[PDB]
Amino acid sequence: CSIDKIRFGEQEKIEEYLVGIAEEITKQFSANGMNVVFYTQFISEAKAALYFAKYVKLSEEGLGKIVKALLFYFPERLDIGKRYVWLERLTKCNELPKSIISIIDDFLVLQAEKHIDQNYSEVSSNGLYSRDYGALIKHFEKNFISKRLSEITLCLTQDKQKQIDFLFKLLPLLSTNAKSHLLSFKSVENINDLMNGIRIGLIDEFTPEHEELIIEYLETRKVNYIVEKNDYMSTFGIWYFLEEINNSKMEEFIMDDQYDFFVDPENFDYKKFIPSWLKNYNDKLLGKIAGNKHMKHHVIEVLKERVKNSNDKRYLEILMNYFI
Amino acid sequence: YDYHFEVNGTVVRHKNKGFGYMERFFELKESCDERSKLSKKQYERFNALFNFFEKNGVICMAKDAGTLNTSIEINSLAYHGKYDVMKKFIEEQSVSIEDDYKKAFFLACLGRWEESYDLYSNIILNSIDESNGCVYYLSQINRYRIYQSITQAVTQFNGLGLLTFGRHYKPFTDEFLARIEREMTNFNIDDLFNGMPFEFQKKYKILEFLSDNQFLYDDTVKLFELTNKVRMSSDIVVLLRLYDNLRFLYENCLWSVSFHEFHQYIRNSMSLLIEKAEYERTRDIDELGFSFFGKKSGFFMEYYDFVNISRHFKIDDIKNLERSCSIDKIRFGEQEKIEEYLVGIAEEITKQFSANGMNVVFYTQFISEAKAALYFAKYVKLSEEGLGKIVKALLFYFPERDLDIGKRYVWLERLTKCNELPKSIISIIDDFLVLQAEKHIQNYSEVSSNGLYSRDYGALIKHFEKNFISKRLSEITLCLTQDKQKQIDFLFKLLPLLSTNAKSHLLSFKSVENINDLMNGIRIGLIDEFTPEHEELIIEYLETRKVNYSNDYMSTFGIWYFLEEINNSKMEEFIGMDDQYDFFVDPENFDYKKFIPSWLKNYNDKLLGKIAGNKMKHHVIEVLKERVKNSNDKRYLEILMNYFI
Amino acid sequence: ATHDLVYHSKINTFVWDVEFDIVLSDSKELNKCYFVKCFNPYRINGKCDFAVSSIDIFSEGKRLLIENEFNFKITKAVHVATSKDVTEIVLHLSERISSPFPIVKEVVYLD
Repeated sequence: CSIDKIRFGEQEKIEEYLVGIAEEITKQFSANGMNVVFYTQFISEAKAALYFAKYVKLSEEGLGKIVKALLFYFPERLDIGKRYVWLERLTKCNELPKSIISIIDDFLVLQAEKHIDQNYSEVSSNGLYSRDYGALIKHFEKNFISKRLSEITLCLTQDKQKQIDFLFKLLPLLSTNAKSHLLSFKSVENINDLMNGIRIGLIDEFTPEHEELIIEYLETRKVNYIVEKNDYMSTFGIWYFLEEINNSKMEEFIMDDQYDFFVDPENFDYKKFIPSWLKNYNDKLLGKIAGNKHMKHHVIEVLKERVKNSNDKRYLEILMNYFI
Repeated sequence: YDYHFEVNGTVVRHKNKGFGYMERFFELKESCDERSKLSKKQYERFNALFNFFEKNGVICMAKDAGTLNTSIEINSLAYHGKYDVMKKFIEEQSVSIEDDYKKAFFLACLGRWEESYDLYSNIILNSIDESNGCVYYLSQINRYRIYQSITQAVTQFNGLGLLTFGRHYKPFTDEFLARIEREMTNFNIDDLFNGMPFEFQKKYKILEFLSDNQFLYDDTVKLFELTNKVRMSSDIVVLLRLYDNLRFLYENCLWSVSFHEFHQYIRNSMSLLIEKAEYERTRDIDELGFSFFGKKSGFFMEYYDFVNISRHFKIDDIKNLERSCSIDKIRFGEQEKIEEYLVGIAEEITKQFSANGMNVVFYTQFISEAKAALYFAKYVKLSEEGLGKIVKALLFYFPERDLDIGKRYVWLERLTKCNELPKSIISIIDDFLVLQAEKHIQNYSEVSSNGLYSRDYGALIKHFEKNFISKRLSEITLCLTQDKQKQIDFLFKLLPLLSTNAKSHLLSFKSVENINDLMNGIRIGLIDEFTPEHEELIIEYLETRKVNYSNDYMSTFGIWYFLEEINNSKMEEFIGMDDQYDFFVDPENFDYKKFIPSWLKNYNDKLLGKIAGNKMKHHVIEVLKERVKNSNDKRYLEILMNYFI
Repeated sequence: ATHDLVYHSKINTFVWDVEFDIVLSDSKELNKCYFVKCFNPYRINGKCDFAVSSIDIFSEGKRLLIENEFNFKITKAVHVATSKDVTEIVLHLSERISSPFPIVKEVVYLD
């Protein structure tokens, strides 16, 4: 269905209920007392309420309390990615005011402080990490610089690699002096640094050395996994299809079903195409796919079958907006 | 509660705090030397226990589970519906009281409720001692249930019946009804179990539920596990429990198998199972691959599933199941047994109609099962002989009051999808058409519900055989004269089947003069060819409307012109009055601001395809796109996806 | 009286259990008759392609043979439930829709 178009009534009572839920969550996980039996029943209801709260309009103080409870006192066993998904859902109807941005900055500062011991690594099931949080802030305020994080940036040496990587992931939130100091310790070597740079915006245009990095990574993957008898390959195929890269060598690396489907569309076996991929593409990529001629008359058939059989409303919207 | 007996034949320990006797029994069963450390009496008792446990399908413990595959097998003649066999068995003299019990159940299943009640009373009188109290208890229960069913039949046969069924049709006499009411003046079944001897209450505790009004709430509530959307399974558990309930109710000859509660339970269980299977298939296709799973649903359908669906489902329920749980991707299992079951159904229908010994009580039960089975037989591949017998029974001997001509045509068309028409079936349909033609010779007219008549049979024959000629119909129309108008009309409806000489002789009895004659003739008869003079008649009508410048006439000729059934330039002289005519005549210059999308809901497959093939295509696509975006209409989306994409 | 009104959007019709006192064109008068529409998109046809719904007219419970269908004199509408006059609602609903027959009694889906 499309629930967001259903009128919601009695917003203040729902806000009071959610505030009570947040206060109970804070009580049960702050004062060193967690009722082990009651937790099993209560956590499911709390998670469902916080998930469903995206359609309700909330005031400033209630939203602040809910965000604080969700970010800080919610048990980890909700990972970071699920927490980000919940927060993004919350922000849709109740566009981020300044206080919630301050709370998010506090959470990011706490996470950065946690990144000292060289055994602490974020474990996100979906794949969304703390870095995305920063992007969310930059999605609502372009001129925001975290004053507290700059202090951590300045007092950093080359010894602690984890802090360097973590602050590199959140580069745009830092000030000019902070960026200048941080760039003196890190380069664009290898693959993860290149991906973080292109995502953040350091590398506006790809350079040949990054092409060599990509080529050698593909060679290693070929000789290590398939020859010897994952999202990186899909991202590289996406980059090539968007004409961002200008090399024909990668065409010889045909394996990843998505890789085959992208670099070699004419000879790709469309029987291996799955429709779920179509839910992970943005507007420009979908338009470019619609512009192609070797891909239209099979994607359109897959979409027709999905509309006829499935109960999902995204496929029909995709078909009507772009391919027709 | 010392053990849990799972539906797959395994036993686990639940609350046994003492000695594990069942484990020791299984150990004795597996070994042979350990079996022999018992006395003769204990040895024969162990043999009897082993036979009973093997008969009831208890295999081993959970730890020692090996190659666990379960298949059901019901050994009752009443379930398979071998009516003649039970009729013969009733006649033979009984030996014991169990044979009398079985005869009473068979009589009840055959609609002879008075005889069954009398036999149950006789069994009650004879069997009161001393260890067979189970027979006495079951006889009491069955007698009460038959009394209830007789009262309800009386209730829905004094009213909502009589001539509306065909005749007053008093099922039973009034003396029998008075005696029935007197004998059960204040009978109470709730205290029936508590009045039995205490040894019966201690031993046969498990039968107590038979004395309750409802006994299937546990399974109906448990059916909720098939609606979970969270990614042995519940499907197997539910199916095996259903088979267990059916086998227990049918093998012990209990009359509760004919009440509404049991039918509703069966319907809910089967519908939910098929819904879950289809949803799982869709999810797997969505995530895993387009065809990696194979697109074949995992719900294998066997003989018993077909029998249950035929017996316990109405037509509307089967229609809902087809709509929501697409069946063409569900493959059926054993086909020979299903074909034999359908052949038996057809033979029973033939016997019931021909012998004129219609049993009004048995008719209501049997006809629904027959209709459901013949409706559901579309997905089963049938051999030539079985198909011929089924078609004969359906077309000729099926009562008219329950299947009019249109529904019969619908059933027949369904039966031809997976089998196609061989020569014998065409001969049978030709014989049926000849019989109908003879019947039309009068104060007679066909009555149909869906609006389909005898013309459609000839249309289907021509669809499957372009070069078929009905010799008997040709002989019938060769002797025809001008006195009997309805026969000429009927033969007109079957015009293409007749021979050329018969056609020429038939044309003499009707000719067209005015535009009404032309439209009527093409409407019901066949004037497929558009002669120039008929065209001139249409031109005269159009000129009359032009100078004169409200139902539909002009759009028909516009569509005919667009389909190239008429070829002339005069049509361009009649542009301006009816917008649909202008759209169908002049598409390039048509003002699409006057176009309304509802027109697209009145065209068939061929016209829509021809429109899609004409370039007009882009404006129609834009209109359909806007209509789909504004209001989520399924018909518009279906048309746009099927024809314009 | 409006509670039992149903709208069928697959053929753009209305299901309402009413009786029509239609007056056929050229002074022919008909008593309380009604209509029945059937929806069949798979019927085998020849040159009469312009159809997915077949409309039958039932008068006094018997099918009326059609010779020239031009009745446009409306009808004194009678709700057979308790004999209500609903003619104005009928005439409004008819002008609101471009379909030939806007109101029927029963629709049969042969899909």
